[PDB]
Amino acid sequence: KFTRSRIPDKVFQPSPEDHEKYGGDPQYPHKLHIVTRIKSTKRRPYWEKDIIKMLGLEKAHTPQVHKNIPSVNAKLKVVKHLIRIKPLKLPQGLPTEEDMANTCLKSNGELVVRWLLN
Amino acid sequence: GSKAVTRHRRVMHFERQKLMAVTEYIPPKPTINPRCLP
Amino acid sequence: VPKTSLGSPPWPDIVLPDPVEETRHHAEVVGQVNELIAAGRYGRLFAVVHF
Amino acid sequence: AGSQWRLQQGFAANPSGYGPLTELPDWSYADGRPAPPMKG
Amino acid sequence: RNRIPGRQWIGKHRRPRPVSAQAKQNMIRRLETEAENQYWLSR
Amino acid sequence: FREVVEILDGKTTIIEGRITETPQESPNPPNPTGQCPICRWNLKHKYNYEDVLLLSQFIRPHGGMLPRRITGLCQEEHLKIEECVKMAHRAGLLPNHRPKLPEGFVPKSKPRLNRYLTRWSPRSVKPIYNKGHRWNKVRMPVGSPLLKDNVSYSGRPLLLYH
Amino acid sequence: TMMQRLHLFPDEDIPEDILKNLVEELPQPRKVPRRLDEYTQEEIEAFPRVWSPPEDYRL
Amino acid sequence: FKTKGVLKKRCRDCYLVKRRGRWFIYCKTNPKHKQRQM
Amino acid sequence: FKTLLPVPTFEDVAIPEKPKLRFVERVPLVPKVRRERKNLSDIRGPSTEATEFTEGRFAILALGGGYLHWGHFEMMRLTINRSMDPKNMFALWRVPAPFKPITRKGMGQRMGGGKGAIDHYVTPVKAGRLIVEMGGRCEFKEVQGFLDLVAHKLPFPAKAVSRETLEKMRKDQEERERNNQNPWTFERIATANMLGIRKVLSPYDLTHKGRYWGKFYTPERV
RNA sequence: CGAUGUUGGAUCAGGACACCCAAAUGGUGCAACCGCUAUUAAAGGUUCGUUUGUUCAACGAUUAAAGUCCUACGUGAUCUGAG
RNA sequence: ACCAUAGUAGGCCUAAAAGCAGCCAUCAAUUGAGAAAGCGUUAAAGCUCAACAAAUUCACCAACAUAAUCCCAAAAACUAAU
Ligand SMILES: [Mg+2]
Ligand SMILES: [Mg+2]
Ligand SMILES: [Mg+2]
Ligand SMILES: [Mg+2]
Ligand SMILES: [Mg+2]
Ligand SMILES: [Mg+2]
Ligand SMILES: [Mg+2]
Ligand SMILES: [Mg+2]
Ligand SMILES: [Mg+2]
Ligand SMILES: [Mg+2]
Ligand SMILES: [Mg+2]
Ligand SMILES: [Mg+2]
Ligand SMILES: [Mg+2]
Ligand SMILES: [Mg+2]
Ligand SMILES: [Mg+2]
Ligand SMILES: [Mg+2]
Ligand SMILES: [Mg+2]
Ligand SMILES: [Mg+2]
Ligand SMILES: [Mg+2]
Ligand SMILES: [Mg+2]
Ligand SMILES: [Zn+2]
Ligand SMILES: [Zn+2]
Repeated sequence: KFTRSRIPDKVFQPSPEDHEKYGGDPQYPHKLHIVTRIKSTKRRPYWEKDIIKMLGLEKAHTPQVHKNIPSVNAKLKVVKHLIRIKPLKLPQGLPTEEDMANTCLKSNGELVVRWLLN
Repeated sequence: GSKAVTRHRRVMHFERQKLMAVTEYIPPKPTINPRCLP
Repeated sequence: VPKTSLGSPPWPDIVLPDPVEETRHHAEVVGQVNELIAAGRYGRLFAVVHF
Repeated sequence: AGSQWRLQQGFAANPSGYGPLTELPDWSYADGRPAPPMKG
Repeated sequence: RNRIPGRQWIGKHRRPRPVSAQAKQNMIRRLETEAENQYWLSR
Repeated sequence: FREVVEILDGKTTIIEGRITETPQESPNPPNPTGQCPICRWNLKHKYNYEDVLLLSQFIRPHGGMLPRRITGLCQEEHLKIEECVKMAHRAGLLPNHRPKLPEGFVPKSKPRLNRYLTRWSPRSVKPIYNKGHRWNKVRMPVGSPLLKDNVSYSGRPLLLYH
Repeated sequence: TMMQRLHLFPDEDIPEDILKNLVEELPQPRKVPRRLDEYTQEEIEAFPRVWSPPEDYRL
Repeated sequence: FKTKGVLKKRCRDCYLVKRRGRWFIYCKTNPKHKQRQM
Repeated sequence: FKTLLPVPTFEDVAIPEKPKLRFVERVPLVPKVRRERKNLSDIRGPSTEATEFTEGRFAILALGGGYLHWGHFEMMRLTINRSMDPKNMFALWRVPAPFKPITRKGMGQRMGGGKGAIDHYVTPVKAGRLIVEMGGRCEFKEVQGFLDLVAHKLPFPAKAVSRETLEKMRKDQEERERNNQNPWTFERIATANMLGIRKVLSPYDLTHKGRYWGKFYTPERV
């Protein structure tokens, strides 16, 4: 019988070289996930379909911002084979209320606050 | 529908064949052949 | 030096000009084009435009 | 094509993504006054 | 001359269709993407 | 090089050995530390059937191969060079390394068909009348499998069966 | 229709009515390898001798 | 000649030779030992 | 002129009484009246029992799964008895007598109607399980020579191995699996559920690690 | 199952070789003839009668041979109806 | 490739068991040869292996036919391919 797959905790134990390979900070974990649905939910289990629905990834190739908490990390682990996950980068910091209409999201994973100045 | 264990080698699914091909063993190949090496 | 079929790559070697000479040549070419534009010796112009 | 090169350089995988070919106004009045903004 | 008994992709004797280098590269790319995902889902 | 000379003079046979001058190796090899000749001249994964100047260095004047215990090559390169020499001989290279037969050169036969990268012998392969379907196809081998380790500047693998 | 426009000749014996129509000659897709006797002596001498045969051996 | 899938020498005077693309066990003392690999 | 080498001497080996193989019964003394379902788990997967030498120094190692019945038992027994040395060699079984019943139906019977009739009995053997273990004051060349025929005649593929040969092959397998170059491995992918491959794979694949497929075992697949 | 007409024969045969002859060979417990096996080769042939509806089957006379099959165990908008 | 001599027919049963239907011992001569690892005789005889003396490439297993209307895209081992 085909059922849900238990994922052992050993898989999510990062190696020292993984941080250098993927450009991650070994000390401070990132704050927000940018998730993009790559594959389709057809020919996939209904629980995976429901997870992708509750994660707000109905439209493929559209990034979505989520927290870095274990509550959503559990679902991200469940459907990790259908999404690409990147850390949100803020070179210019969090946009204020005066820059909400001038923000943009570059494909490299960073959020620019001042976009197209004049 | 065939049984789990058969005699005809039980030709696998295409995804399983791709997985086997990807996970095939790759021996370590040294840069210089040591036979004719000093 | 031994010369075999696979000893050398099967494509002619490419040599690029020096960066300073390339910059000087580009300056000369752009100056000539600007002079052509100023003199107005162009008859008809076509344009690829995104719209 | 050429999506990987654009991704490495930081541009969108598709040239229509947040590039100047789409963000800028594609037309304007001959007098110079701004054109109405685009729905997209 | 060479017949495939039964249906082409159902019976005990199926088509011997092999795996291609393009498929291998695609699977490797997907595996790398998922490995990066599970790295980011660690901390 | 040693040559055997036979002299017949009045029911008397004289068999003698004569030593001639032989060329020597070039003074400067790129990798003097290599034990093997090819492996020290850095021709490994470089030669092919097209390179006749290297294949002609150690072969008998009648097209025969030379012993490895006398040549000095590693086993893999010896086998590869034997295959390359066979391929060149079948393709028609080394025209001067055939035995001289005054009687046999007058009765000409059908013109020699041009060929290259021939793996098997021309007189031992039966034509494939079935040729196989798409899934099961009897592919035609071209080239020797021992040459699959050669450098590929384009990077594409060499099709050994087509 | 496009096959009727194709002309194939076993040898270099082409009628003049066809020869007068030729515009350009396409390069050969395969480089013809040289034979041993076709190599020049200067190139033969330039190519190094990889191995030194012993004097005692007989060929 | 006997056509077989596996060739083995039945005496010390049998020699194995590759001819016409096949393998042949040839014996001169005992002609009955002639074997041809199929 | 050639250099002499010391010949291995076997002084700590004692030949027990009745070194030849014991006769086995096609049907056990107590037949199984209740018909049993043909479980395939007794063949699928690696062998857990009879995986190590007990008293002998050579063995017949099975690289695949199968069923051994009275014909195979008689063949092995007769061959070993007629090709063994009773004074310097002894043999021992590692598989029990045929006990699992096999049901058969006569020709011309349509599908269904109930279970068939017990025809014969077989013994299930998994891959990696020894069949016959031999010992004595002999070398490895002759025992391998006269056991290769038995291994070939066995249904599943088999080899005539020794303690040294088994250790060598296990060490080579471990070395290959630890120096494998590609970072992607079947065990890692199956455990991590990469690409959602658990849909195509089987729950037993998590333990088989891609080395076992049905009754067939490939030692070269890491 | 708003029809795929069902055995044998008459006529016409197509094809495969896992060959009966005809052809080229090897080994033989092949001295010669009759023989026994093994390889390749399918352009051509593979009989006439009695009994049985018979396919098979048994018998008579021969032949170099009376080969095994597929073809809706070929062929009823060509035929025969004995079962 | 290179050659093969000595106690000796080692001792028992058997018409014969001389390395060889079988059982027990398995010593000892020449630097160098097993009461003999394969052929062979009714029994022998005789022919090979390993032992010295002559050199010393590598040398463990792995190869397997077929059906019927007519085979079945053609083709291509290197110009730079995540
Ligand atoms: Mg099922
Ligand atoms: Mg079908
Ligand atoms: Mg089918
Ligand atoms: Mg077997
Ligand atoms: Mg009907
Ligand atoms: Mg109808
Ligand atoms: Mg109708
Ligand atoms: Mg016909
Ligand atoms: Mg035939
Ligand atoms: Mg005949
Ligand atoms: Mg015919
Ligand atoms: Mg039928
Ligand atoms: Mg009919
Ligand atoms: Mg009819
Ligand atoms: Mg009618
Ligand atoms: Mg009809
Ligand atoms: Mg009637
Ligand atoms: Mg002595
Ligand atoms: Mg000797
Ligand atoms: Mg045959
Ligand atoms: Zn070498
Ligand atoms: Zn012989």
